[PDB]
Amino acid sequence: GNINNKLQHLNNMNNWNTQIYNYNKNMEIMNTMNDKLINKLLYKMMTLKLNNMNINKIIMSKTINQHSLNKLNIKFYYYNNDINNNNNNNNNNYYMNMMNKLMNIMNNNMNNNLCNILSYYYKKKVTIEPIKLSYIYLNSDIFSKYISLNDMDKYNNGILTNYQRMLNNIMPKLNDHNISMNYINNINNINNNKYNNMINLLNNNNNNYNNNNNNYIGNINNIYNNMTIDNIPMDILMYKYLVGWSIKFYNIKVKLNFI
Amino acid sequence: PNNLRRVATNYYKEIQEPNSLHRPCRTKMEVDAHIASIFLQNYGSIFQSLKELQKRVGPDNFKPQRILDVGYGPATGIVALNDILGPNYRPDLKDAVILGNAEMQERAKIILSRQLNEVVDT
Amino acid sequence: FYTHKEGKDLKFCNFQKSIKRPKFSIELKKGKLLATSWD
Amino acid sequence: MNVPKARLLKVAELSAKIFDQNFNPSGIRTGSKILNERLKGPSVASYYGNPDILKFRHLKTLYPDIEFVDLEEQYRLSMVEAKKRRGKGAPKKMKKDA
Amino acid sequence: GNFRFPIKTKLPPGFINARILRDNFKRQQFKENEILVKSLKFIARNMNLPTKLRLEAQLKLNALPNYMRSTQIKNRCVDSGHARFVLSDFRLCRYQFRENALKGNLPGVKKGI
Amino acid sequence: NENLDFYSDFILRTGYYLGIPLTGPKPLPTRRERWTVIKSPFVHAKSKENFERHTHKRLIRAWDTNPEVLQMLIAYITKHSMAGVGMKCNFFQRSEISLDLGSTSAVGQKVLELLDSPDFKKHLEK
Amino acid sequence: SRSVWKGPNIVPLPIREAMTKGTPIRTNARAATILPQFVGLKFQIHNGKEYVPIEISEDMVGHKLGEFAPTRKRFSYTQ
RNA sequence: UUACAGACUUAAGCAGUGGAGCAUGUUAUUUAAUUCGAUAAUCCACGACUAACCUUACCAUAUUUUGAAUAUUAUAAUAAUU
RNA sequence: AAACUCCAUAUAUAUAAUUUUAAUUAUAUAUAAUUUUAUAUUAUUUAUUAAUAUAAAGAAAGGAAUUAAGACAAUCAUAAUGAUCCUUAUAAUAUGGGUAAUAGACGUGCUAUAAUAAAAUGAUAAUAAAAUUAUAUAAAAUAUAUUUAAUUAUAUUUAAUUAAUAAUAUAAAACAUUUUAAUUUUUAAUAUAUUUUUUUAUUAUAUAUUAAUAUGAAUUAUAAUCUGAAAUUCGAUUAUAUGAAA
Ligand SMILES: [K+]
Ligand SMILES: [K+]
Ligand SMILES: [K+]
Ligand SMILES: [K+]
Ligand SMILES: [K+]
Ligand SMILES: [K+]
Ligand SMILES: [Mg+2]
Ligand SMILES: [Mg+2]
Ligand SMILES: [Mg+2]
Ligand SMILES: [Mg+2]
Ligand SMILES: [Mg+2]
Ligand SMILES: [Mg+2]
Ligand SMILES: [Mg+2]
Ligand SMILES: [Mg+2]
Ligand SMILES: [Mg+2]
Ligand SMILES: [Mg+2]
Repeated sequence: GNINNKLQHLNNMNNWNTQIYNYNKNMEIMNTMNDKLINKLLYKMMTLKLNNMNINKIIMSKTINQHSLNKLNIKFYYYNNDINNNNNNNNNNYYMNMMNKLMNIMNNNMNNNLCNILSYYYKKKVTIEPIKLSYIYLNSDIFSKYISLNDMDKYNNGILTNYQRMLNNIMPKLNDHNISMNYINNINNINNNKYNNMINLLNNNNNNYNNNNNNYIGNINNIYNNMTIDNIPMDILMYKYLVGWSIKFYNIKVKLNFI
Repeated sequence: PNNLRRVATNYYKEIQEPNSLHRPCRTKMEVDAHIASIFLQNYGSIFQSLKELQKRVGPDNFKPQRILDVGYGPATGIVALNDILGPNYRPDLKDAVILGNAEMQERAKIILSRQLNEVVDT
Repeated sequence: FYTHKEGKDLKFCNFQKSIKRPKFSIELKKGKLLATSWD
Repeated sequence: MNVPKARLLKVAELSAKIFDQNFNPSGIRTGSKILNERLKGPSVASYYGNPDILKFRHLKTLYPDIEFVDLEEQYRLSMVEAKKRRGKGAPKKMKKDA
Repeated sequence: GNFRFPIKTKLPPGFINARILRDNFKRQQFKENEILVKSLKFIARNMNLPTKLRLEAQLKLNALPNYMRSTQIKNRCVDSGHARFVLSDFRLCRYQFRENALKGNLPGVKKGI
Repeated sequence: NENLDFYSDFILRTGYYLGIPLTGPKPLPTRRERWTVIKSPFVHAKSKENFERHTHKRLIRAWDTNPEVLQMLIAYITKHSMAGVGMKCNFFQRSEISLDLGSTSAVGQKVLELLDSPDFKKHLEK
Repeated sequence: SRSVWKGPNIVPLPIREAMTKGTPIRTNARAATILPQFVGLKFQIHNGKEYVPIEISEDMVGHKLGEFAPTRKRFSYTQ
């Protein structure tokens, strides 16, 4: 149920940053080494400068290297605080900020896209999917990098009484028990809606000999009546609410508990 | 063994305290416990410090004829001196002020009767 | 000062020398009292 | 075992001929093993990875429009200037000509 | 301008130190001369050839530089450079293996039961 | 196992529409690799962390199919492969005993070159 | 012990000059096998620090130069 | 300063081991080097996932000098741009 | 923290055209226990109770990981940051040597000091598990040591397999038979037997000896082999000889 549904558990393949299996072990070692090196290279491409006093630091998570039989997809989460033009105007619709220029060389640039260069390094098709996170406390890796690299002036002379206060009012204190029990009630309701659907579809009769071998209950519509994409998916999704967080201060040691 | 070992352990336990200090022996068992566990490192401390005197003053310029040794032990200073200055050394005066239990003096006779610098003159 | 938590860097002037162990010293330091660790 | 050795040797020789195998009835050391061992050079020479990786120094010409900053390099250069100001700089290196 | 090794070689892409550079140089030159060394070894060990040719091959083999010797290649940690306790399944030392393993960097490695 | 089983199920669906009788996925024995990492104490305390890697295996067999259709199956499932899954394919082609038109090593070449060089010819002279 | 069928451990050495001039042969090839030709010639064999002078006799053929140039000093205790 | 309980440990019981040769680590000593590994008095400085070369960190001799990096400024050889 | 969770175990379903065969299996999913009930006895806070035993049901009996603080240790040759010092040298390369030296001492192992225990032999081949093999695992056969053969070691050759397929690899102890110094407790020559692989009788079968043998395998001589470009300092194996301590 929890591990038999894609929306209720994290696939164990996601526990590893390099998702690969090659019969040729040497090629697997090489691909693993190539993923660490490219990850380091990408970390060096996140710091950009427009002018001497305009340095935009994009905070990037570690890369997720999905190695399939035909291609390699490099997925990473990034956070960027747009401080140069944070207005209510539409001036950003007439120029490409530095972060858009950086993201457009990953795949869009027709002559020197990073994917084609990497496609020769790996000898396979390569795609890069940057995914933008709007808050810095949605990814443990991004959160640690921000503090470590950007909040130094706040904890270099002790943790400021305001800095700590901000790190304690990030999220409203949700009641985990009530949220946990609401989730369990929704699952019971969905489970009891399907059992009722089948019980009714059986009691209504939707070869007596064949009525002892086959298990086909009837039309798919009736079995899944009132179970649609508009009500089932979002209610069963796990790890949807931040309910705990411990930061430590050099070496930043952030831990987030998403339930 | 076990009996003497315990008395030796007690003194060792006392001196373990930070910035602790030595003290005179109290009983006869402590005299033996000191001559077995504390005399050795005291003999070496006096041996490496009198050889420093003999070299930094001059091997010829170091021949004291009146010696006084004071410590919580069986004339350890005299025992060290008799070794550093050879078996033919016979200074005029050698007074050892053993500041502890009276048994230590009897043990000192035993130790110093095994050095040829200290034998009755005929 | 040394015994305090901040005197653990203080350096005092001591000298170390190596001396053999006689038989009586070896014999004495045998057992659960003198030869066994205490921590 | 009762099969005459001459007969079993004729079968071995003919069999070796059909299967393109080396027939050495005497047993003299021929070195054929050396000629058949696989070459391990390519695997050994790739131990440390592919040397033709994109490097930060190549980014200033691949993407002239974008100005990248190397924080590790930048940190080092600031530490060099700091030591020069404290008088703890590096001695001028002797020239071989001298 | 003054490369430390007789022949020009490309640098490894990752962590670099003097020992890694020396080992990497030996690895590249072993590959360039592997066939040559096998051919001389064959001539020197083929009893069908005259002793003079066999001894000539052995002399040529003894005159090759040390960087062409297969037995001088040493597996080192590709992340730290250490040469002890190096696992060949990952080319990492036991300490770097544990750190990478716990970070999820090794493709299928999990903590044992 | 999760992607392995899901992808295996997809292959069976692809084959059915292609007209390929398929059997499986048959689970093969899982391989376990193990590594022990002694920690800093090595004092016989909790001084040896253990690690392991499990290779999950599945076998899908194809029967009574023409080579062209079999190649279409492999091409399609290759195009839509999942992350972290490897695939080995053994093809079996029944043929006739006698066919039409059918179905030098580097070291040896260098040896001949070396034995012709003057440093070797100067001795082979008889 | 090198297999006899492989032959001697032959190393490049300047033997012609030592046979036409009588000069000593200074060498670090301690593994070299003393061939029967060497008999009578004078060798200076490295021991790690110095070059030990040694003349080869007929009872030294087959051995190796390193065997006659000891590399360590005899042990002694401060009794 | 009182009392209580529980510890960890203790000894008890059982089954192995305690000297010999060799293997291996340490110490001391030696050595051109025997790479490195310990000093506030009980005891106690231990790296077996492989030291012939390599490893290597030590010794002797010889040899190299912007060296493996990044940048600056020149010079060229080369390809594009213009 | 515990619960929970996973592993193990029992069971169910699914998968395998049961020649990749181990279906007595493989691995996905699910279930099960932190067991349950009656009865008698002894205690109790005596009740809707614990400790006990008795009976009944059950395959059910074992593990794993897990909080934050506080006080303290390690150079991590297992990663850093600064300061500090070297910059023709405290950086770099090559050849050789050393890390393997040897008075004493200590730790940890190995093999032994013989009969509730060592050595041989056991082919329609007694009986495992877990691993490994593209920087390979190497079958059978033949040749030599070497003898009918086997065994062991190496060479020649390189079958199959890059693997639930072939190979490393016929597990070993066990068990049976034979043998075994000390041991005159033996062996041999005659005779003898209703113990016959054996009994008995008479003769010889050494003395030495608190002791080291047909126990033990250190040390050492000689010859050959394996890896490697190279085995001298300083590697591994085999044969003949040597046979220390205990
Ligand atoms: K050697
Ligand atoms: K079967
Ligand atoms: K060495
Ligand atoms: K025995
Ligand atoms: K077996
Ligand atoms: K040797
Ligand atoms: Mg090696
Ligand atoms: Mg060395
Ligand atoms: Mg060297
Ligand atoms: Mg050592
Ligand atoms: Mg069998
Ligand atoms: Mg065979
Ligand atoms: Mg058998
Ligand atoms: Mg047996
Ligand atoms: Mg004896
Ligand atoms: Mg024997």
